[PDB]
Amino acid sequence: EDFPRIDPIRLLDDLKTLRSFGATGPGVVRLSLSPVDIDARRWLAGRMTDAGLDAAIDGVGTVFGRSRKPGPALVIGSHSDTQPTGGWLDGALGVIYGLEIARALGECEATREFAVDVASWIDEEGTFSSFLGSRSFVGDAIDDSLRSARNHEGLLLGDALAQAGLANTPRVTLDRKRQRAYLEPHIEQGGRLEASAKLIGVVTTIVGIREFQLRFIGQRNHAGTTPMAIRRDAGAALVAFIAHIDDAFGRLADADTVWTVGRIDLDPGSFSVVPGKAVLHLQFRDANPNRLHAMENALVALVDEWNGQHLVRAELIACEGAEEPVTMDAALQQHLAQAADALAPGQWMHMPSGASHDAQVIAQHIPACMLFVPSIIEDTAEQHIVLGCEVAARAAARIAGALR
Amino acid sequence: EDFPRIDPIRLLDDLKTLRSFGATGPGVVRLSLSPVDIDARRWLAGRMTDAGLDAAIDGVGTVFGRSRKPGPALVIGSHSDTQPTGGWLDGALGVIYGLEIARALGECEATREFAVDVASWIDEEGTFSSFLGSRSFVGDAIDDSLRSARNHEGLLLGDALAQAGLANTPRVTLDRKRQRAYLEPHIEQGGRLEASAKLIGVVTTIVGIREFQLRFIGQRNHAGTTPMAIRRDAGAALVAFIAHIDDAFGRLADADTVWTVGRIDLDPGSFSVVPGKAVLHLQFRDANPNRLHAMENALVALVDEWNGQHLVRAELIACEGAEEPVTMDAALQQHLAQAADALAPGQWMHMPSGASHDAQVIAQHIPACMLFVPSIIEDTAEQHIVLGCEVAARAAARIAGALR
Ligand SMILES: [Zn+2]
Ligand SMILES: [Zn+2]
Repeated sequence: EDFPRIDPIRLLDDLKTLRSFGATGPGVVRLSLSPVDIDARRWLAGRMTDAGLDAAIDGVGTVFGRSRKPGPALVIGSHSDTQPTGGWLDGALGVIYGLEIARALGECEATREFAVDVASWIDEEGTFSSFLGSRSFVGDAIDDSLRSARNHEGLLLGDALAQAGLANTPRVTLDRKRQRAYLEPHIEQGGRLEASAKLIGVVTTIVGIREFQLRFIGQRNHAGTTPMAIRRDAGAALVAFIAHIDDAFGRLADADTVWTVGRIDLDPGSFSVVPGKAVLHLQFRDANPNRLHAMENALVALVDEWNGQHLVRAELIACEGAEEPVTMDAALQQHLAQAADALAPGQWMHMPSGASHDAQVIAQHIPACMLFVPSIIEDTAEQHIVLGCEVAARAAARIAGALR
Repeated sequence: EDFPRIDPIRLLDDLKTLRSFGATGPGVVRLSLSPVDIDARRWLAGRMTDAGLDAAIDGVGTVFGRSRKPGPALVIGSHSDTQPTGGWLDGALGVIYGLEIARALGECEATREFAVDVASWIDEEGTFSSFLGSRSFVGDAIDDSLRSARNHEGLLLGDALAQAGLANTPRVTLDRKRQRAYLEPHIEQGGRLEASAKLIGVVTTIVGIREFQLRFIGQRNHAGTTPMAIRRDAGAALVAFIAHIDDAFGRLADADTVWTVGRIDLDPGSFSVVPGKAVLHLQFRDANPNRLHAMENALVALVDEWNGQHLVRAELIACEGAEEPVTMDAALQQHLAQAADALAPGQWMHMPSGASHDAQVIAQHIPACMLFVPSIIEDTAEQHIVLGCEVAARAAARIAGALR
């Protein structure tokens, strides 16, 4: 069995060239449809063309390089837009991996026939509308976004596209008869891969998410003259309630469950005033839908129990944008695991993705999978960038070969 | 024994006339040395003159009406400036009580000889410099304040006094050979008097105060990708620490001890970021100096214990302006208690003052005492305003009569 061979110098050169579009100190500033982002997309489309793909920036700003080869296709990609404080490998890694994998599989006689498409989905980070590109590709609803989405400066997405020259450009869309699998390589800086000192992660599931505000309504009072016994301190209620959350969630959790109080506000927030109101922001995530729902039910029950006992009233508010867990395709995961075991024996693991990605959108329509490399100024050692691409290329060869 | 008789109509008329200077909806806006405050001070000085006192607005804006009678003097007063959100009786009550008591003792043949002075100390509320008037009166340091104190608009106190016409006016100062006692009537809205459904409080001690910031230094992390086990969540440390405070302070407290977390801030305060830093503001008050110091020592010890165990570091910062408890004169308290028992039998109690007052400054130089009436839009029933003045006038007669 002959396997393809990536060119590690070519891979790193392209990653560093993409970094130069928007490089700002230790990171990259490249917001969707900004002039520097469009510049990077034109460069990327040229590189896809150089590789022999049919490439263009589409009507929403996605860069898509379609194979010219017949038969079933594997799509490899990620995003190349950033947040205001982006790093040089978030998103860029999987886009350039996809390009190099397309090149390497085309250069190996045994894999030369395999169709590989490469994608940079526009606006994964949501400068205008989160996952605009992957939503557009799979045919999810985008009409509201195209009509009324704005960025931080209030610039309409529709106006941004016209300014980028994309106003009358067709959008690339999924062809379910042709495109049969999706692979998204991505960094992980969060820590699980790093904390395990492993080099390769095979993603099992992209976690679901819940967000809530929890409000506490008590009574303002003078902090000096009001005896402790008659107080209705909303901030004291809030702090006590967090311990109830930790207890109930700890009973339901496994080692991967996460939950976070990201914000606490006391009103009025003065030394000499017992707070009459208080609010916390709560997020939690888990890969297991039963557990995620049981955590929500436990939180609802905690609020009802609290309100049956205490003078400070508790009020739970669901935030828009809850997400369910999204599993990665089991057979694709196993191709990734076989490649990881072949090329990184003893240095790979299965793990959930604690963050959201375009793959969570695409996976609901075609088989999808993700491959993680660790990140430690976001960064990854060059030899680990190379190893990640070697594993991804080997798996891609096997995945694409299996489609026939 | 003949006792003086206040005129309750005259008392209420003066309280309502003073309210008209700055009346704003349900309250009063009358900041020290503002045009409306100066207007009220000119009116007040005229009323003192009408009563037969030697009255003037002094070099710092205090209104002082000095008795023309020989021998030892009782000073009765409070403040007539407000905070931006003031009520019509905070401060005003004791100023107008003092005026009416001076009038009533002068109208009774048995008390006609007794010297009674009446005061409105400037800027108890600290629009420029807290307790400026009572500090100036007792000869505490005010030179720094006169030179560099500013209000919210940055207007210098020295400039404000010149604009009020007070630039070359002598300051009234304490004469310890002549002025032998101070009585400050005041409302209490905080609740102890109200919660007990009593009508008269005899103040034992003005509580001491401590304020601290407590900072927690952990590590920022992505709230989705960072496993719970490796977190250094500064907000979780903060919340856990509050429970330690409550436990340690509860062991030291009696029913009157107070402590309050008035503010909590998590950094950065986002749903998806484990907070890397967190800060709370803590205040506590007590009438017992040993307990107040033991609470401070317990807090220091809690920080040291925390730092010997946890990954998130704790850092305690003392705030300027700590205050010690200040006892009210025991013999004056007993005159107040005798009058309260005579005129409000079964409806009075001893109690600390949980708030600061000019009396805490004056008490360090001459015998001082305070008398509280309840407050429920800050307000007090007219019959309870009248009863408070009847009790204060009877006590004043006995206090002044005892000085000879
Ligand atoms: Zn990404
Ligand atoms: Zn006051």
